[PDB]
Amino acid sequence: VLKSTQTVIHKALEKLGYPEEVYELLKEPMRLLTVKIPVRMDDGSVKIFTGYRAHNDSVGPTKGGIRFHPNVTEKEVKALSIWMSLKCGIIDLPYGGGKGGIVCDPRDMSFRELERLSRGYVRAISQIVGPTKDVPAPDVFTNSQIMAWMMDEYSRIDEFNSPGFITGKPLVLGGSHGRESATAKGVTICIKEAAKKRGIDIKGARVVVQGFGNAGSYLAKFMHDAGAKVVGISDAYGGLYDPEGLDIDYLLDRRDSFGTVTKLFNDTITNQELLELDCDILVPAAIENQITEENAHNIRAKIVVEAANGPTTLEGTKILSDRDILLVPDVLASAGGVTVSYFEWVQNNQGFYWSEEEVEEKLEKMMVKSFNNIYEMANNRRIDMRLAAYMVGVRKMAEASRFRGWI
Amino acid sequence: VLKSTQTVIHKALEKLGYPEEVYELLKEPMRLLTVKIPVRMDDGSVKIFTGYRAHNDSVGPTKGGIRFHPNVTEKEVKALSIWMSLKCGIIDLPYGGGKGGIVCDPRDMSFRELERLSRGYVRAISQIVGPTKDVPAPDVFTNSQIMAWMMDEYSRIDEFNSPGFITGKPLVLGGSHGRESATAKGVTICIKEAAKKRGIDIKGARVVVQGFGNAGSYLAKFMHDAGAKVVGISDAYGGLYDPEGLDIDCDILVPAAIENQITEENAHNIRAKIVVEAANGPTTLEGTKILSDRDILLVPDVLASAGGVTVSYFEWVQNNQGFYWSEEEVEEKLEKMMVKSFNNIYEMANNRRIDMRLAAYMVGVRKMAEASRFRGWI
Amino acid sequence: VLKSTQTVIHKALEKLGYPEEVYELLKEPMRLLTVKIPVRMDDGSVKIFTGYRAHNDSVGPTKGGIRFHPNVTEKEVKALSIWMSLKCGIIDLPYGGGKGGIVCDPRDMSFRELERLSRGYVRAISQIVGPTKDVPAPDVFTNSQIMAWMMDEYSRIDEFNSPGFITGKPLVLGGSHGRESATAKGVTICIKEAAKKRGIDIKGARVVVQGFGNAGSYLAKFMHDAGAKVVGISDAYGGLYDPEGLDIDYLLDRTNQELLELDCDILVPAAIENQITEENAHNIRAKIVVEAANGPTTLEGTKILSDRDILLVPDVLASAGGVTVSYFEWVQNNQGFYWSEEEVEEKLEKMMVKSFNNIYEMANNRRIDMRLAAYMVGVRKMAEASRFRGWI
Amino acid sequence: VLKSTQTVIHKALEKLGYPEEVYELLKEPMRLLTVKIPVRMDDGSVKIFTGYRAHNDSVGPTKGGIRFHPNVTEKEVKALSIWMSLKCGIIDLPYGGGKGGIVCDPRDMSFRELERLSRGYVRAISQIVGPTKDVPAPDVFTNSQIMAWMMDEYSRIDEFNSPGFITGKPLVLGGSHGRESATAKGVTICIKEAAKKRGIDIKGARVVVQGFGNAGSYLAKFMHDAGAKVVGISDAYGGLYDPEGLDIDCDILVPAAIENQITEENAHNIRAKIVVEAANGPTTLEGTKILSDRDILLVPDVLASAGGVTVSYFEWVQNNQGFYWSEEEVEEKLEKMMVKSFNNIYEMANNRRIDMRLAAYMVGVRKMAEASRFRGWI
Amino acid sequence: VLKSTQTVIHKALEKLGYPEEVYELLKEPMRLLTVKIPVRMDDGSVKIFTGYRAHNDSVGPTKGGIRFHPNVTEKEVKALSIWMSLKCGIIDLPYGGGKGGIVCDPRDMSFRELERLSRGYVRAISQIVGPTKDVPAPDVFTNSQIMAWMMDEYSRIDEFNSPGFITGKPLVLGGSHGRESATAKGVTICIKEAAKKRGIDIKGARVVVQGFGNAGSYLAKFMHDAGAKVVGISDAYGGLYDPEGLDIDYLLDRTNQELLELDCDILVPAAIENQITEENAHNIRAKIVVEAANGPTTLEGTKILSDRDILLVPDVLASAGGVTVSYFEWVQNNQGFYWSEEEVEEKLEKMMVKSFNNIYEMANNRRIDMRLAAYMVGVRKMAEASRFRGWI
Repeated sequence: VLKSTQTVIHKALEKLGYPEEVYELLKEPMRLLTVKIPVRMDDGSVKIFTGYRAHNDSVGPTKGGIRFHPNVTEKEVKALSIWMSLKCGIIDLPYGGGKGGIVCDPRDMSFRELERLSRGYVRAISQIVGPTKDVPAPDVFTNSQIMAWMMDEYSRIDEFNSPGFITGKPLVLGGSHGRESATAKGVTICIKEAAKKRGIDIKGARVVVQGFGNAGSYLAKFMHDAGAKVVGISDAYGGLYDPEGLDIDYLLDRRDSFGTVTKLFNDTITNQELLELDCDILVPAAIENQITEENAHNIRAKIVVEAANGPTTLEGTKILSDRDILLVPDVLASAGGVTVSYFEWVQNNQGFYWSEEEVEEKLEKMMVKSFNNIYEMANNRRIDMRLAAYMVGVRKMAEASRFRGWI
Repeated sequence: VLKSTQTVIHKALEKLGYPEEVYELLKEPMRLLTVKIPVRMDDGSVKIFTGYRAHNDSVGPTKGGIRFHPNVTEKEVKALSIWMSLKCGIIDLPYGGGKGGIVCDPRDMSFRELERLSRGYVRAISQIVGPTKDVPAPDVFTNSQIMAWMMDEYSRIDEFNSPGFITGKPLVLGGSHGRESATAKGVTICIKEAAKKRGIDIKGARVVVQGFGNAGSYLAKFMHDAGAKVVGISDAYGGLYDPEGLDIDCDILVPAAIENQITEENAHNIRAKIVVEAANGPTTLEGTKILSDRDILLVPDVLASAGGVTVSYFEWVQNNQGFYWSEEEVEEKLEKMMVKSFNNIYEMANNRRIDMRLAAYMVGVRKMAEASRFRGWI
Repeated sequence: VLKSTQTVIHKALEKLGYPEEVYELLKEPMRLLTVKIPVRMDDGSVKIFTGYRAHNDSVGPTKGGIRFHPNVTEKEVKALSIWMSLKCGIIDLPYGGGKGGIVCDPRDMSFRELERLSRGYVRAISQIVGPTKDVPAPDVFTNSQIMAWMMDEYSRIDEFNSPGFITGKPLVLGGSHGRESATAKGVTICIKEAAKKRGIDIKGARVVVQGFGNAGSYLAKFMHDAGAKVVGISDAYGGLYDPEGLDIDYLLDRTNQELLELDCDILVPAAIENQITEENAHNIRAKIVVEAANGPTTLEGTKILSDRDILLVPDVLASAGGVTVSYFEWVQNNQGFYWSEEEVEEKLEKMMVKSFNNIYEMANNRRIDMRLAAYMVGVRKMAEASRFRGWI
Repeated sequence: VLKSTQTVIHKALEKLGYPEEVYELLKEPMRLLTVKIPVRMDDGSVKIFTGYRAHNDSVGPTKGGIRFHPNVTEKEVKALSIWMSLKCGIIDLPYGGGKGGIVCDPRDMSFRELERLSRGYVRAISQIVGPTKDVPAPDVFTNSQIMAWMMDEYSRIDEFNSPGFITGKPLVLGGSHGRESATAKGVTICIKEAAKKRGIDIKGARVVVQGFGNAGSYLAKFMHDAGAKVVGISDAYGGLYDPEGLDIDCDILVPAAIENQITEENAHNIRAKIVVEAANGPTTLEGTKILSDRDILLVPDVLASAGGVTVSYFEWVQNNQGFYWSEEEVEEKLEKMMVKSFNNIYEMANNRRIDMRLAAYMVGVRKMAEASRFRGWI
Repeated sequence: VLKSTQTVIHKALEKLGYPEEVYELLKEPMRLLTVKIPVRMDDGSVKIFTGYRAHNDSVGPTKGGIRFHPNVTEKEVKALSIWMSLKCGIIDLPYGGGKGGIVCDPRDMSFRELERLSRGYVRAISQIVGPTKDVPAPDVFTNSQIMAWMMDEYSRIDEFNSPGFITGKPLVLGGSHGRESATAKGVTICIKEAAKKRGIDIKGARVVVQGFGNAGSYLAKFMHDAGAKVVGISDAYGGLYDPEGLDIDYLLDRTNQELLELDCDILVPAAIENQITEENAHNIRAKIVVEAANGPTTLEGTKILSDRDILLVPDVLASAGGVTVSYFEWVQNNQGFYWSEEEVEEKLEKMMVKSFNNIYEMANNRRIDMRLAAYMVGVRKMAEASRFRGWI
């Protein structure tokens, strides 16, 4: 995963004619903080939660969300941090890549516990974090409520309101319009572009979405409202299929806080079958490594847009290319989160807030602009979207690190 | 008195459906600093002035003016700080309410004495105020010069220019265009917007402005220039009426004078379709009800007058950017925010079958209630 | 020399009607830091460089560039810091004047030596500079790379990215679009705006650009593209004249007495000093003279042109394009949001227009030339601020 | 490996009667920072070095050295940070354990390269270290010069002299007298104090020092000067014995050499009444037991060698005062603390019927356990 | 002038065997801030005072006083800042040299005007000074009241009591006991310690104090109380001699050629410059000469005394008592704990003794006079520190 991100960054770097030294510098976050966080549990016990914060690169304050998952690991956190630098390079924000992770399961914890842990996180890392250093955001199993708690904790430490510290905030705390679903909106725009690029009509296109989380659900809905047929949908437990397009309104009706909805049905299919669902546009919005060497040949979509971090492997990606499938890379497709996060941060910087229309417009303009830069450079170079996107998303970081004398 | 403010806060929270605990939180400033400031007087003596700075609620940096007046009281600045939250909530500012006061009589103090006091005041409270913490402004007997001194003092303490510490500054110190007309203009925006709701074209609208003083006269020019038949004005010695329209060089009643003009005793008499308050408490509680029972749209002073606060906010934003807005740019943003504010309040009042006064109070109090809850304070 | 700057300051304050004490305040930088910077040289030796940083006046964060030159002097950086206030006042920036200088010869220093010096310079003055205090920029022999190093160093000291500490940065480090054309464009805006005042349509206006060098050539393309008959240009070996209008495009792609005495509407002296002198001032056929260089017209010439109805746009105002965009970069740094090339352009225009017009109108109301009125406007803001804040 | 340290921590907490949750808290550094440091190499290239800084526990500013070694590992610096807490608890320092490491080989790096790396290291971690936060020191291949560079760098970042950021500095930069002899002297104090407990006059005491290397030779001079019959010494090629006493110019055995000299295979053979470790793990676990079963007093290396840490602490104190101690003043304070420490540990071991090793561990771990509980962490 | 200080610095470094580059580093303050301070005068006017603050070298927080005098010059405060390093090196303080100066005449300024200036001075330089950066003190026409004002101002800027910013404070503001007698006592310690080196019992030692002014009279009481035969004193109108010993307590309650040529063990020139010259250096009967004033002995005289076995204790070492106690005040400020009069005394002694002995022993080992050796010891510490920190 990290190993893979590094091959493509290396290839990217080299393809641009960079000294090996630049790869060496970018291949891993320059600063990784891992922390132990004591948490008073409701049962009167005390549990030590392990946290991570990664700063890939500082040529710009680092930016990236914090996830709460049992399967989070230091390795994942580094790789996620590197993604983010690329996303910010790709969209062209004054950010470096960062990410956070706390080994825990919010499904097994209480509202109060999550707050204590949230506040515990900020207290462990406040020193290397803040409006001007490193701005976090939601990610897996975190929401605006967790951002609000953390923001509050940071503000009490700096002794004044520090909205810019962390993005994805509630509107009333200097949050931005459009952030809540920004990720999906970002994938949507990316789908529309890829569709228009392939001569595919969204009006009746069949779209399969793996994962029904915050990115997955809002996405499916945006595709539904775009008039698309969302035929395949899934959470961790399985998929739902309807060649005529699932009742999305209903599916996110039965949906719970954690994005599961599969259990309510008995006619469910497996997640690996879902990935082979006959369709135009496949949207991996779940866990990593879903398109490997052993199913890349079996996917029926001519367009695959990565809403999730690292959903397809190297060979998975090469194969997708060998057989003329259009793959919009994660470092592009999933970057609506940061982009709107970034707006939120500008608004925090200024103390003045944008309308939904202004966010929607700026968001669209930058993504479209980013898709085209990548799609075109992938053309001119006889290379895939991955390598192309990476080349776009590494440009600034490599140039800035050079200007500033690090390499 | 202070309880009057708390009654409003309670009523409003009540209607929103917030638990009693939220009221308990919001009923007093979460932070009050009262200070003693030694000032060297010109006569060689030394006088100790008592100052207060109140931060009602911190769901955003606090914001509010400082008055120099013999009769200012801790209880008063507390109360006023809360009202600032309301306004800030009403305009949807990224602020919380704050307020300052010094027990003194500027009218009996010299120029250099007032400066010493101003600097002393900042020296006393610097620890808890600033561009990111608490942004004062002018009030009763304070002005741009006082603001300047305070800004200079605060900047010395930070060791760098801190324009955004305090608003109402002179233009050269990072002040903002459009202060002079801020309040009046804010009223005009509420009047126009109220017109739209009642399907009343401004171009022929019969407008009545009580008080041809300072804000009144201004409002009259604004309607007459907007093509309204300003069919009536009044100062302190009666009024002028002319159905054809008075050449300032009914549909809308703008009470721009004193309190208790619209009472139970004459509320049923009001011919106007819209009443936009351009002054403090022109209409009693009954009158407000009566007008409500009748289909008369009553635009609350707390919303109508928020123009001043809004532009003070713009100054702070400009300070943050280090970039300063043209007179037109100030104007349009002032409009968008007033319109946005009028409409949120109008629509809540419409949906909830209550007057705009009460709905403004809810909107003024709701934001810091949501924020305080989000941040785990309640 | 430094007194020359002080004379201007005095004259301008004089006319505004400020008391002598205000001049006394503004005549010198309220703050001067001179430092000794040890640099490890490649030859193994150690050389101690002398650096200066001057803050003229603090009615806003100070702003101004740093030059690396063998001949830079404390007296010079002092003088220059004051000129920066003037410009800042002229453009109405929320700045005060500042200026830096290091006694060194970059031409004889290696890449890694220049970096060491740059970092040492920041290390030396970090205490009194920063995004909210004093914002340097490039000058004589300093560039975006030097700016980058300095920015990196300052950021290390704050322990966080501080783009707004120093302007003229590379784009990736939070620099701003529209630096390259800043000055030239600022001139063009003054030219157009001057046209409007004299009721001169640009679309047929006979334009004369002296110096077909770097800014001159640019100005020619701008008028020719704006539909002006660029009826004349000149480099160092004479000039071209053509009443019909010279196709500048034909020339990008490929006497001096006479060029200036050409029958034209707009004369843009974009060359050297003392072209417009008492000896030929009455000869100038142009209705408008917009300076695109330093001191092209002597003091007499300025008067003569004034006595005649010739509108003379002062270099100090015409060239403020560079400073203005450096300011935009700082603003963008404050926002953490970066402006499109077009957005930079329009703001550059609005400020130049606003500035031209304040200065033009003061000159008109007060029956004086634009030079003097610019000086008043350049000096008036910090005089008002300093008084408001109780310094005088 | 790291678990070895954790086993000790667990065992010690176990015996103190702390709940499992305390162990969970103390088993890992509450804070680990790992950094990548670009260094310009002399050959023109650029090498990225990996650095770590670990803060075990914050019940006081953390304290611990930095090693430059090809084989240093994150797991190692973590482990070592914990051992620093133990020592700090043992000496009763107002510290918590911290530790640094850079993966590099100083032996292959030039003078100017090592400086760049040192500055880069400080630049990388400056945010979480400092005189009040985390105080590094020299270790494996780091020295006073490296300390100096790091101190200079940190001072530049604070914009003022920060001697107390890092210890082991040269005297001119605020270093402390008595570093050279710190460890050795600490041993001598434990030896004398152990003597007192066993009613053994030093003046005639037969002393045996294994290893006549650097610390061994020193210890021999100290006993011989104290009037002990240093009846035996040894280097790597055997030993000297002389009942009359060897003129360095048994009662006490001071193993000052290598690990596993005192094993189950010979533990019953030891004639000495007191064994004071002046090196790392000279006695196996069994041997420690055997000596315990026999009435042989075994002074633990972790306590005996705490001289170095203690003087590094003195340097930090002097830095705080901005006042520097005479060589004698350092000596006496070093003694009082070692004596105080020896005695707390001896008495706990006596009261609780356990060896000094285990009791030292308890005392080393108990302080941060009490502090962490007092501060509501557990 | 400033070169005189630099000559000493060079000579001393020279002898230590430091390369020329070290001298280049130490020859000027690495940091000089000169400021313009607007003060509202009582007559309603506004006067702009010029102030300087110099940090010679940063191998420790800088330390040094501020003088208010019409004749203070940038060159002077620079020079003086360097001398402070020397003293600091001599006493082994964790300091570097610093110095302040304001061009003004306190004698013509009112009480409230002097306060405004003092606050303005702190306001001007606050960015680069403070308890951890640069610690001023009183000098020529400044006192504890001025110190108090400055301390109050600085504390306001930090928003907390910062006693350690500036020394020489009144006791209630965190000043230190033992200032009054600091210098005199430091001399006495050098005298006693010099005695020990020459095997001279104090109890019968014939002591001669030139100048029965303020420090002289004090020194006389100290020897007479220590059991020395103060066989001679002098003011400005000749001297008293009495082999049996003058009862200074009489004299205390209530010529110069001869007073100096008097048969004695210890000669303490506590008066003016150039008393010990080539013209009379061979005449001096004393075995030890301890300077209690500035430059009492010419360069030749210093040599002559050296050739003869006469021990000459340098003023720069003998007078370091004042600086030392100012340092104690700063330490106490750091601790927030204040020392008894006795505790100050003993620490003052230990440091003076330690200092005398390092300097004496270097002079003995290196076959040179104590003057030169003091200079080496005064300059050596910041040279070692600067090298350790990679500045040279």
